[PDB]
Amino acid sequence: FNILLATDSYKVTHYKQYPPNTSKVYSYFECREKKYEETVFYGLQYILNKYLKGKVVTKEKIQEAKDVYKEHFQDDVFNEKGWNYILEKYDGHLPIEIKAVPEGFVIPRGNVLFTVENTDPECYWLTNWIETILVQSWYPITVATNSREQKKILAKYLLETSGNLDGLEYKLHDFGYRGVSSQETAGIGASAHLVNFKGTDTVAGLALIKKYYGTKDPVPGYSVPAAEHSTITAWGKDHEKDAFEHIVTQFSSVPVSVVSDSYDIYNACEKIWGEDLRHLIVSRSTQAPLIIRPDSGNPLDTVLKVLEILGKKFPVTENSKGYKLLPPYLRVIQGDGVDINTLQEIVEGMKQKMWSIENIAFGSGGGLLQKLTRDLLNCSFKCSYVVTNGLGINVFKDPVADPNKRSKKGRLSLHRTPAGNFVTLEEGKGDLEEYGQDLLHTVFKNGKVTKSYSFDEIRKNAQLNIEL
Amino acid sequence: FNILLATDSYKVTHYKQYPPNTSKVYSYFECREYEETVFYGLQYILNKYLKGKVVTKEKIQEAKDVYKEHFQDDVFNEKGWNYILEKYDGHLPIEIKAVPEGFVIPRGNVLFTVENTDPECYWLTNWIETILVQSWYPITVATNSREQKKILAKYLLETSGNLDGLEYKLHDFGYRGVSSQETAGIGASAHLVNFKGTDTVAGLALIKKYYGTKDPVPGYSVPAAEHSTITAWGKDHEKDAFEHIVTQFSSVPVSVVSDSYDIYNACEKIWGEDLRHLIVSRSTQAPLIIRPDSGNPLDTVLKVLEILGKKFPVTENSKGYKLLPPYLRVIQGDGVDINTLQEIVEGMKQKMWSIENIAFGSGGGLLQKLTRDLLNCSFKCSYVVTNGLGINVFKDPVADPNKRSKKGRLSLHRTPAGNFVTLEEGKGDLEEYGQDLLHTVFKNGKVTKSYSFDEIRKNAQLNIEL
Ligand SMILES: COc1ccc(CN(CC[C@@]2(C(C)C)CCOC(C)(C)C2)C(=O)c2ccco2)cc1
Ligand SMILES: COc1ccc(CN(CC[C@@]2(C(C)C)CCOC(C)(C)C2)C(=O)c2ccco2)cc1
Ligand SMILES: NC(=O)c1cccnc1
Ligand SMILES: NC(=O)c1cccnc1
Ligand SMILES: [Cl-]
Ligand SMILES: [Cl-]
Ligand SMILES: [Cl-]
Repeated sequence: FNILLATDSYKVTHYKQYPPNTSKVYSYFECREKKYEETVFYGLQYILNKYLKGKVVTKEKIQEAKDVYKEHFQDDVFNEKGWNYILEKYDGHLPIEIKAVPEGFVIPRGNVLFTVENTDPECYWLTNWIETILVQSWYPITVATNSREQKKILAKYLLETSGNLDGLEYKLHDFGYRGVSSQETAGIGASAHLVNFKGTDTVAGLALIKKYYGTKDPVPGYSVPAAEHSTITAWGKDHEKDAFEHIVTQFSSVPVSVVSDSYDIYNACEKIWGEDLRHLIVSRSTQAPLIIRPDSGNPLDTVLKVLEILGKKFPVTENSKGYKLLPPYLRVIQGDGVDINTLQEIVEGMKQKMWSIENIAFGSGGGLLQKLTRDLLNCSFKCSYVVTNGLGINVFKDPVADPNKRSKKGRLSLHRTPAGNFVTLEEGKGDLEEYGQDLLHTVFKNGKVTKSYSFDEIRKNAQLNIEL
Repeated sequence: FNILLATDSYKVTHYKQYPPNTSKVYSYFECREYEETVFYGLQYILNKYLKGKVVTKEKIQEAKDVYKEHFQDDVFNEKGWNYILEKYDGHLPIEIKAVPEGFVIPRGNVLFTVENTDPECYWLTNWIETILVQSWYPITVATNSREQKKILAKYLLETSGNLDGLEYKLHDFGYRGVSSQETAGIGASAHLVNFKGTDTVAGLALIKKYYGTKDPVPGYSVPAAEHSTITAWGKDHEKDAFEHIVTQFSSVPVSVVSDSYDIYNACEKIWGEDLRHLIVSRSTQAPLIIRPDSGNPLDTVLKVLEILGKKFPVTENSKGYKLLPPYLRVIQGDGVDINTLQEIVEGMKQKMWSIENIAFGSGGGLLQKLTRDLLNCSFKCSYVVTNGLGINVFKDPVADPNKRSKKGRLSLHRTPAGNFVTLEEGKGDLEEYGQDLLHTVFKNGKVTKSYSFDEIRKNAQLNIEL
């Protein structure tokens, strides 16, 4: 990886555009106000460690960048002297200070999350060079936030239909490995989901957490044996029952998920599980349920009909809240068409039909890890303060046609209000000490990571109020 | 990277689930029934992740240790992975056949097939589904970028009478707006199949390493301002910022974001009056490109053109459309996706503005606002051999006929009328439809056929270009 080639092309030309005698450029990241009222701050530590810390500049990396940019711009605009200064003066360590809110912190929209400034006047251009790399923090923030918003929905309906939150942390499983844009995205997004939940098939998340964050536990996430269409259909259309019997016999003493919609989900539930193989299900341990997996049709209609079928073939109980409960050897996972909108529709539809949320778990792939943009929380990096000719200037944009794109002015700090909420103070007003100490911590300075969070601390920070 | 840790967790358990006496699992990828897709990106995945010695003793032990904790159970196929290590020096006993990269193929056609070449590794075909299915992303970026090229080509031809500058009309602004550094490189490279303009530098190194071009680089950019380089001058000094930037870049094209405070003021009073002398003096090879970046994308473009048309000498081209002087152009780089791009060029045509006047920048719309569901990219088992007998295999869910999968051994053919057909159930072997367009690209740990980026661009050309 070469940080000289890890920026938007136009940033190569910016050192020539700032006012002459600029010694400081100070910038900040926020999830701008435009429901998603609060965001989980997660993922900066990965970026600091993988891309920004240590000797990130070499003679070879400067020459490679110079040669690429000569052809890319058909011109010599690359700041070879600027990058040589960092190599010679700081042994290729970035003279940058980053201050950040602690990872896992849940912060309302429109608040400073991190700030970036140069620590050497010669490197005024370096602050916004690394905008592109740092702004990619939008992705883990947005995955972690969207995953937590789904946990809030599941927690509300599980508490209402069961009276407790038992099994909440296994109710939204990451199915998204095949449905993301790259191996690197898979690791980052799966790790962001595991801030809120413990169930993942995106194995890439485990190694990222272990290398960059750390857990007391051997692994941060768990899975179970499960079928796919290929392991059912390989037996032939007329032998679906033989596939089912083989798979539940192979996994007789652990939980096993079996996709049941290869030909006819309703037939599979009522005739194959419900009659032909019923003797192999009712014998199973509470620690080894069969989880029936529909994977096609209208998500709500399919879940309700599957539960109606299973409710007639298996002994249903009524829990202490008056909701119906399958026997403990039998559960359902809906792994198709799940996003934050359909998840809400399904748990509401189950509640209206008196089915406990105890009965169901969700799998989400594209909806969880891919169907998200930087526009969802309006993640944005802007210059708010410069020093030119030794004089500090509060700087901002304020486009006439979009007040939502107005940026904050001057040196920023994050504070608790007297009522215990968050406020971002602008124009250096944090210095007045009317709001106590700045909640941002220096996490990066002059090529070193200076403060860091375990994955266990991030999980505690990101807990729901209902969990607390 | 450890390929034993690069699958969906459940695939770790599938070797126990296949019918006993299964010697072959044969699987295919299609974009299930955006009427045609650009096949691009498989060669990246083959080289980066699948080729050479991908299994070691250390990688087997590491997978075993992770899976023991992940499943709280010993289900990992240590024996199967150790067999590949000892028998084949850790080279995957897999054969992949693929349509050539850059080929534009209608929906619902086989694009590549995967099968095991050793009966012991029946389980390996679908192990690598997860890695291979990520080809959805470069296919979808390349396809969506090409569909935007079709819209731009149509309106440029109608309003100008030619396609000059088409290849610079959709610029990649997406580096900050994608999920990772790796996604940036793959997505940017997929866009460059169709266009030559990118700020996503990561695409250049990917193309050089995995595909190659005759030209030094596949993609180009221009000096351009950002809000930081304008706003740093202070609110009262926007004119000083513009003057400094166009003077620093007097001899090359320069893009200047003009909406920091008031885009309409900047166009009419700063560019249009105060600094007009620095603009009308510029070369045809060194235009000012004014960049709005806020408000309604269509309304803002139309009002910016109306303003510039009243301050600068406009001509009428041979098609009757209004053309700014050659030293002055516009780039709309905010809120651009395939839907709004169409709205903007249609709105310009109705107001008699040539598409010659404008280029588009697209970030999230181009590289991030896409899913595997857009072209229904999907990998399914179509054929197995069990007890030495070949069986046609498929799914056909009662509640969704759109998820019905193809049966048996597949081949891709030209029809008599020059279209495409996928033959099922091994009917390619009858040879009624000429040569299979699938070629072996990977066999037993070796990439057997490669394409240059130059070949891929040729294959993905528009009809209007031909
Ligand atoms: C990938 O497929 C999945 C994933 C998660 C679930 C939810 N699970 C399994 C939970 C456990 C882990 C290892 C996933 C943890 C708690 O107790 C156990 C039952 C012993 C195992 C369920 O039992 C379930 C499904 C629907 C409602 O409840 C079901 C299927
Ligand atoms: C990133 O900002 C951009 C990118 C591309 C454009 C389009 N360009 C510049 C094209 C060239 C660049 C991309 C190397 C190639 C052709 O010849 C030149 C005019 C000399 C230069 C334009 O001139 C333009 C904008 C709107 C309509 O036309 C404009 C702004
Ligand atoms: N474990 C599963 O059922 C699963 C995993 C990934 C994608 N689809 C389903
Ligand atoms: N060159 C540009 O104007 C640009 C690049 C990346 C993102 N936004 C704008
Ligand atoms: Cl599946
Ligand atoms: Cl080895
Ligand atoms: Cl910008």
